[PDB]
Amino acid sequence: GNEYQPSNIKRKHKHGWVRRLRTPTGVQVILRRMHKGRKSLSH
Amino acid sequence: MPVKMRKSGGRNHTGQIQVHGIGGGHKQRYRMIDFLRFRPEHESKPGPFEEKVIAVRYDPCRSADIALVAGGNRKRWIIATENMKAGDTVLNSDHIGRMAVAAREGDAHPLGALPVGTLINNVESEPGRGAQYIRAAGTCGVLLRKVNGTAIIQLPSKRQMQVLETCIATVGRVSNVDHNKRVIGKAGRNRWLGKRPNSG
Amino acid sequence: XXXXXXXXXXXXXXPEDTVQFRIPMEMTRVDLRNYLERIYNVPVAAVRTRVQYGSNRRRDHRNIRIKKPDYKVAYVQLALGQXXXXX
RNA sequence: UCGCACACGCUUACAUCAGUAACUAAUAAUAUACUGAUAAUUAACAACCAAUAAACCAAAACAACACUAAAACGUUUAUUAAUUACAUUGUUAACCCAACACAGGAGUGCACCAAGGAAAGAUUAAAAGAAGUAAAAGGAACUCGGCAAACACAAACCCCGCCUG
RNA sequence: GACGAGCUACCCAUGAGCAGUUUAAAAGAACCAACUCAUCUAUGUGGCAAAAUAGUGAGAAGACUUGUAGGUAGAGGUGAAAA
Repeated sequence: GNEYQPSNIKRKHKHGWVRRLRTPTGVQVILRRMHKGRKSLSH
Repeated sequence: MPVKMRKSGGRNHTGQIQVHGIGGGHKQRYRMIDFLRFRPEHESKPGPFEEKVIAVRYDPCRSADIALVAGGNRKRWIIATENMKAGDTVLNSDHIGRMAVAAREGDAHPLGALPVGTLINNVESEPGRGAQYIRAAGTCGVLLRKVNGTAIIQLPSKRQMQVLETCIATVGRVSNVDHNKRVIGKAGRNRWLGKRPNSG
Repeated sequence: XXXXXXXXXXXXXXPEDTVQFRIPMEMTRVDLRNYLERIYNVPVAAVRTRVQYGSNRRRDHRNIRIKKPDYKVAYVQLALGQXXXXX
């Protein structure tokens, strides 16, 4: 079949911006993303 | 009185498994049981407490059946002793005396005011901490002797121990003595009790 | 500038006391009613609003997917005795 | 023949008009799945809302009852307090996950038809291959083994594991 | 140093699903559709498909299946235990 089973709630909760803010490492992720000049910090 | 119990299933607050093979069983409603028995205080008076046994019921959290107790001004649940009958009067007194009066198997008395040699259960460890001993069905303790301000109790594990005199205990034996004679017959019942197969 | 009227566009036929409009997305029905009553001096019996999501189109030059601005449309029911006809 | 509705989702695919040298659907026909421009229905539908403090025992199986595994959702009383709570979003657009317009994939309610799809390029009747049908007489003579396969399942005897998994 | 339990393994919370027939009381036994599995054979072998299709076979009220909301990760987790 496949390893992918799309869900919006799980994606927005887990990979969301607020989740990135709740942890320092996530802040570092957003940090390196903005350092790389990503147009989107979240998919 | 009935409370909803939260099954951990071997999961702590961290989420790690500290105990293997626990889960997949039916749910449970925890029934409030009084292990204290030393507290007439809710009636706002030092006087004794009289009780009446309405019915005997099964409990999810223990193999021992639970007895419904009503004083008529209150309703509490206890652990049913062997030979317990419906409509029996249960006397509870924290008073200390040298009279040494024999009581019914449903009553509760301190180790000091209680005669030596009588089979007992629901024995407390430390005063006010509730009974930590012999809450299982079919078992019971026995008072060996009295030394100083303490009383020597022989536990069902045959170990000789010393329990404080001020600790209240219920006389008699716990009911459901045939619980150990129950044959499971299949792994399914074990899965119903919440016991998962252990390959460890 | 926030609102405009559309008549001959909608395929639905409601010539009697029903007018179609394009509105802003943030504007509630009540404020639309009050605005249409005070500014244009006409009675409004009812307002029914819905949001139309904007279509998307790509761009081959920069190779970039784009989307047209989102819209919101409204349908107003005026007082009895009026007929809306426009081309 | 097997599919219509509710979703989680999927971000104008869709409806109309116009144009298809070219690309796009392995081609044509054309187009629900191409370009360009222009249409995209509501609600009594689905999301979004009172704070607390007290009372009560005797599970669910169309269940007086019984059994076991000892029981999803439930109600009542009192106090405080709320306004336009005539509102806000979304549906109804077309379907989607596996690099593909991919015989593979999944949740819920009820039909099996008055719903829906046509093996939608054409010839040749070679060998050979795949699926399927039939056969004289013998009836396992095949083969590592009745594999396979049409017909059927009557009887025999062992090893291991109790068994339902 | 971090990212991973939307696959899968286990578990927590909250829901849903599992015709019919013989039967002495029996959610009790056996057979058999859905659903959950993949016994044998054949086909497929830059495929319809980087796990398939056809016939056949197992479970199918149970240690069952499944939706949604969660938990456990590499000096480990999980594992009716096969490295």
